[PDB]
Parts: sequence; C-alpha cells; structure tokens
Amino acid sequence: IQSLINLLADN
Amino acid sequence: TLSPEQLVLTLLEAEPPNVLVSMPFTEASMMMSLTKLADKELVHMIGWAKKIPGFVELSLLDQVRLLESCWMEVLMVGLMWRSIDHPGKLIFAPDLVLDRDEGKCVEGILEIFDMLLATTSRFRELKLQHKEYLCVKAMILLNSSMYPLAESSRKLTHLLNAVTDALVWVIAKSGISSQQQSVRLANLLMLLSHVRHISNKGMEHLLSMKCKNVVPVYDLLLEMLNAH
Ligand SMILES: C[C@]12CC[C@@H]3c4ccc(O)cc4CC[C@H]3[C@@H]1CC[C@@H]2O
Repeated sequence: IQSLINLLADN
Repeated sequence: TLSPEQLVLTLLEAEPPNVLVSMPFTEASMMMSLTKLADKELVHMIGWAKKIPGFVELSLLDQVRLLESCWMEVLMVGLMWRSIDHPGKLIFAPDLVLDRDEGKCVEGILEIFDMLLATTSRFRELKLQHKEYLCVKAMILLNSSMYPLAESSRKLTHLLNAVTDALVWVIAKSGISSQQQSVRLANLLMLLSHVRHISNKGMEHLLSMKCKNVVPVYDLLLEMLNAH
C-alpha cells in the first residue's frame, strides 16, 4: 500500500 | 567519520527483520510465494537503507535511484547469505526453503537458481565473514557498481569510500598476507559484479512472468519493477 517515496520520507 | 568498527556495528544494527511467506508447487504458486516474499522484504529494505549512516543526507533523488538500481541485488545477496551453509538449497525464508530441483516448477527460473547457488558456493568457499557480508551489502546499496545515477554525489563517494575502508579493515584483521588480502578483496568485488548480472537476469524473468500473466505484481514490488 505504501510507496517508495512515502517509505523514504516518513517515520 | 565513524571508526571502521563503529561503522560495521551500525550496519549490524541496521539489519532488517526477517519475513515469512506462509498445496504442492505450481509455476503460479511458486511465483506467488516468491513475489509476495520479495514485496515484504522491499518494505524492510527501505528502512534498512535509512539506517546506513549518511544515506538520508543524500538528495531524495539519489536515495530513490540507489534503491531502484540495487534492490534485486540486495534481495539476492541476502538470499546467498541465508543459504551459505546449506549446499544445494536456497533459504528464501523460514518455511520457504527450496531444493535446486524445485526450479523446474517455473519456466526459466532453474538457470537463475543455479547461478544463485554457484555464487553462494563461492562465498562459502571464501568463508565469507559476518562483518564482510554487512560491508558488501552496504557497498551494493552505495553503488560500488558505479551505475550512472554536486553535494549529494560528493557525499555518496565519501559514504562508499567509508564502507570500502571498513571492508579493507575487516580483511586486514584476518591476518593473512597483504597479497592474499588484495586477492580476497578483488574476488569479493568481482562477485558483487556477478550478482549485478544475476539481478539483470532476475529482473528480466520477473518482467516476463508479469507479462505472460503468470503472476500478478502489486504495490512496492510493482513500483520497483516499473523502474527497470
Ligand atoms: C525475481 C524472481 C522472484 C523473486 C526471487 C527472490 C525473492 C526473495 C528474495 O529474498 C530473493 C529472491 C532472488 C530471486 C528472485 C527471482 C528471480 C526470478 C524471479 O522472477
């Protein structure tokens, strides 16, 4: 569900 | 700059969680299990990359291009490491352990299995160390291969140089002759180059399987596959 950029950017 | 030992310990702690995938195999169900597994691993791979020191100081475009470029090589070197002490077996995950002959279930995959097994066999013969494995997996990410992707580029060079220095330091601790240390380093680097070539084959094969509607490809794996 979660994309490369969202995974890279977040948390 | 960290010390080489500080750097190696950061790489250890960066290691991703292990994943489990969960009838006898058809072409369809084997690819489903392997693609499901790959997609889960990819999620953890991004978190791992973010723990490699310096990685998140690179431009976001570099971070993206580094991962698009190396993700299959990283999956494969992980597989080789999990499989290193089991001749003839690919330990894809706990509860997904495949004998060499099980590649016969999927068109084209047996050639790739044999290449993965032969490379794993060279790592075994070399007696690849835990510390060396950590360094080489990080070097793969940081573009030791030098695929063509100023400040982010300069930083990246620094980061790759630091991990190379750490691998050199690990090799130096073995106490073997300077000649043998150089040859060991060359052999490991030539093996990384081979993993890149196996990765190209893997990518090809997955794109073929997707095209022939043999297996669906969704989500992060689809995103990463779409970049090749
Ligand atoms: C990409 C393929 C499915 C996913 C496989 C996988 C899946 C998980 C993993 O940790 C490593 C590998 C390497 C071999 C990959 C395969 C090579 C061909 C096939 O399409």
